Amino acid sequence: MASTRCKLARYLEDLEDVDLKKFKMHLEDYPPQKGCIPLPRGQTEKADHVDLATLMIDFNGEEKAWAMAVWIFAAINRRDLYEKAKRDEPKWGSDNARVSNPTVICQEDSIEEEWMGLLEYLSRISICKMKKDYRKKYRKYVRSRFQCIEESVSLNKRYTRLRLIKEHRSQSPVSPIKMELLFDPDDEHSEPVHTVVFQGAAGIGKTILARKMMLDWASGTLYQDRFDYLFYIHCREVSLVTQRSLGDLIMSCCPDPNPPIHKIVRKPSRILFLMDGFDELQGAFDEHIGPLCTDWQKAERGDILLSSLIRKKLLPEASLLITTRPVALEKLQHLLDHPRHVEILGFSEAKRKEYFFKYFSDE
Amino acid sequence: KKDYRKKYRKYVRSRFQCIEESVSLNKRYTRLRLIKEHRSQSPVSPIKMELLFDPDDEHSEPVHTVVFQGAAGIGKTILARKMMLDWASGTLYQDRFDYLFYI
Amino acid sequence: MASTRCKLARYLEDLEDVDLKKFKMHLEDYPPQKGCIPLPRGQTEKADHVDLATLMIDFNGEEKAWAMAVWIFAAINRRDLYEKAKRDEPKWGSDNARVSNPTVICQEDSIEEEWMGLLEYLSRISIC
Amino acid sequence: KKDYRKKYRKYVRSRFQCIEESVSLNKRYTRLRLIKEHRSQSPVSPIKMELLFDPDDEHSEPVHTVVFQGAAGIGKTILARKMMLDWASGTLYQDRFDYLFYI
Ligand SMILES: CC(C)(O)c1coc(S(=O)(=O)NC(=O)Nc2c3c(cc4c2CCC4)CCC3)c1
Ligand SMILES: CC(C)(O)c1coc(S(=O)(=O)NC(=O)Nc2c3c(cc4c2CCC4)CCC3)c1
Ligand SMILES: CC(C)(O)c1coc(S(=O)(=O)NC(=O)Nc2c3c(cc4c2CCC4)CCC3)c1
Ligand SMILES: Nc1ncnc2c1ncn2[C@@H]1O[C@H](COP(=O)(O)OP(=O)(O)O)[C@@H](O)[C@H]1O
Ligand SMILES: Nc1ncnc2c1ncn2[C@@H]1O[C@H](COP(=O)(O)OP(=O)(O)O)[C@@H](O)[C@H]1O
Ligand SMILES: Nc1ncnc2c1ncn2[C@@H]1O[C@H](COP(=O)(O)OP(=O)(O)O)[C@@H](O)[C@H]1O
Repeated sequence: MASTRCKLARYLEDLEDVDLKKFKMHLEDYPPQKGCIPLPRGQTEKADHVDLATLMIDFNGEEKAWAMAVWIFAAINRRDLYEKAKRDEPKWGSDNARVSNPTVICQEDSIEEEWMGLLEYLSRISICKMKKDYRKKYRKYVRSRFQCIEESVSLNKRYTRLRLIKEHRSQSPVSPIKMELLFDPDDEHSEPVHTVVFQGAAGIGKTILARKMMLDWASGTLYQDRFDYLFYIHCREVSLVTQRSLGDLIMSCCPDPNPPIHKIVRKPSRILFLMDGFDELQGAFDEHIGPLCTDWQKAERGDILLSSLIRKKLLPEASLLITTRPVALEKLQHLLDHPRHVEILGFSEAKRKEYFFKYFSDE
Repeated sequence: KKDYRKKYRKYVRSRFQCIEESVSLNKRYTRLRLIKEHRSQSPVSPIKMELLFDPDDEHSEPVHTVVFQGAAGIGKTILARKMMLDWASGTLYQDRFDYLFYI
Repeated sequence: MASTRCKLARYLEDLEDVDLKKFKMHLEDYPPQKGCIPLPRGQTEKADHVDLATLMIDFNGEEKAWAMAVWIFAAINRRDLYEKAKRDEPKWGSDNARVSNPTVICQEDSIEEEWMGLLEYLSRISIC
Repeated sequence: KKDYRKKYRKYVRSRFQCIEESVSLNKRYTRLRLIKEHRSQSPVSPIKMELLFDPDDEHSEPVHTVVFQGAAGIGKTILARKMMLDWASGTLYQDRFDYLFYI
């Protein structure tokens, strides 16, 4: 009963020659954002099976070495060894002494996929690092501000897959791109594109759509999970001469007593601002106002802050979504280039009845 | 996986015993006859418990429907309770199959 | 000037151990220039200086093996080795190899047939 | 494996001592003579403790039966208690063998 190094050596002894060569490449070339360290080519190539297991533990420690072995097994299509290592990770845990009262924890619950997953995050120091603290909080917070009055108590039940004919380039493919990859361009085309705009008549529901679009992705919900953050901002509160910074604008969404904005200032183009209603903007607004803004934290004028944000000169990679009234387009269209115009339409004949299916309680 | 398993198993297991005659069931097993209709247009293959759902070589991998024909009072109601009781502890039954639903 | 392998082996000896590790990594990761095939990781790491020079010649040929070394020396920043490789251009004759049955990439390959006898008669005049 | 081991060992160990003459047994060992009948149709191989069950080169790997012949009062009853007491602590005895059953 020694295992670990010996358990790993046993799987490695099951690799065919071709499999071993590839397993070793992967070790030597291990992808660099796991909290894992690749292994040197000399020692790796030279190592027999038991020595390779020892080398993996010496370089990365037990738990990471095991994770690396599992990933590589999948990668070289040895799914047998992938499933065997996955089922025999806390399998020596069953053959472990109770030691009477648990000094910290019994540790019996490690086979559970959620618990194994927790252990995988736990010792990551990179996946564990602060990723977890940044995620769950933001998600649940953005989620609980749109329900539970004691009519706005159910929203997804009131969905409809509202029409989304996205303006084909104004000088035939369908590509409705309603939710999945709506921001994404066609083949290449424009990878760093960030601006999308929705055109709909007054009262269509473009204000409703943003609340729904938030509510969808505010649980992951197979939405753009490859995108990290979304920022809802309706311009009812936003006004002129406010002289408030983006952080003040940001903290408006979630008033954190300890604003982590220094960590929100991370990975541009990984964060999306959902601006809502240009019509809501009340007051004068020069689309080409003289003074220019580039400072993120400076207390700047409300329209000026938007001016930089709309021009994206501040936060050059930040994505933007702007529900706009068609009549007010010429102001922003002259202001900003390459806008992903999206025409949104109301319910059809049958859909109108289907709305009453959502609404009414009796035939 | 652990939370999905142990619970379902013990639950499906404790609804068929411990009155204070239905207190022992596996003791009342018998390996009841199981001649599975050969295709209606010789191999034995009783397939009583192991791979009873499984076809022959390939044949039909995604097959899902099996039906038992027996006279009224044979014990087909009893068999399901036994077949549940068998696999409700793994018991070297189709452990390569995850869940069973008695109705 | 009979063997380029020996000259390549001497240059491998000149390489520092860190430079040799970089040289092995570069040989394994060699880019596709002049139809040159990169050495497999296991062979490069296990081979000593003499063996690696032989393996470089066996993999592509003496001329390509020397050319790969000159590029690798520049890549590993071994300027003295890179200058020496540019300074010395060995003759492409060949070193001693235990290829009694000749082998070529084509399926037909080569044999110990009449070709050998003809080559021997052509190169062997006085001894016999 | 751990739950099966320690328990069995200490248990088989504490039933042969500590009265308040049978209080020391290994001290009363002696390496008693063990001439194992050569096949009844010269090698020494006393095989007193190590590989006493083990055959010669191959010969009979799955052999299981060994029998001790001794006069009445020799100590064959004592030997089993000692042989248990030896291996009941591993004691570089047949640790490649898992369990022993005294009866
Ligand atoms: C094409 C053009 C210029 O006429 C146009 C495009 O969008 C607008 S708008 O003014 O901003 N939005 C609306 O008018 N919405 C609306 C409509 C009707 C009735 C009602 C509403 C709102 C509640 C009642 C009839 C059709 C449009 C105008
Ligand atoms: C072949 C055909 C059509 O006759 C047939 C096939 O299955 C049935 S059935 O009606 O549904 N089941 C029974 O009849 N079971 C039964 C039988 C006997 C006695 C008793 C019972 C139940 C308790 C007493 C004698 C043989 C059958 C009919
Ligand atoms: C060879 C044959 C047939 O005579 C034989 C082989 O073993 C036995 S036996 O009967 O079962 N065992 C004994 O007799 N033990 C014994 C002996 C002596 C004295 C005493 C004892 C027991 C205490 C006193 C003298 C020699 C033997 C008989
Ligand atoms: N998808 C939808 N399902 C049901 N009702 C909707 C939907 N979209 C909009 N509405 C209706 O529109 C009203 C709000 O419209 P709003 O979002 O303000 O349109 P706009 O933003 O174009 O003015 C709500 O009363 C709601 O009943
Ligand atoms: N394998 C069996 N062993 C003992 N008794 C059985 C067995 N199968 C059925 N029985 C008897 O049959 C009765 C229930 O039969 P049931 O399952 O209702 O048959 P069916 O479902 O064909 O009507 C029970 O009283 C039981 O005693
Ligand atoms: N190895 C030994 N050392 C000391 N005394 C022994 C030994 N073997 C047997 N005896 C003595 O023999 C007696 C028990 O003999 P027993 O094992 O019953 O022989 P058998 O089993 O042949 O009848 C004890 O009183 C003990 O003193």
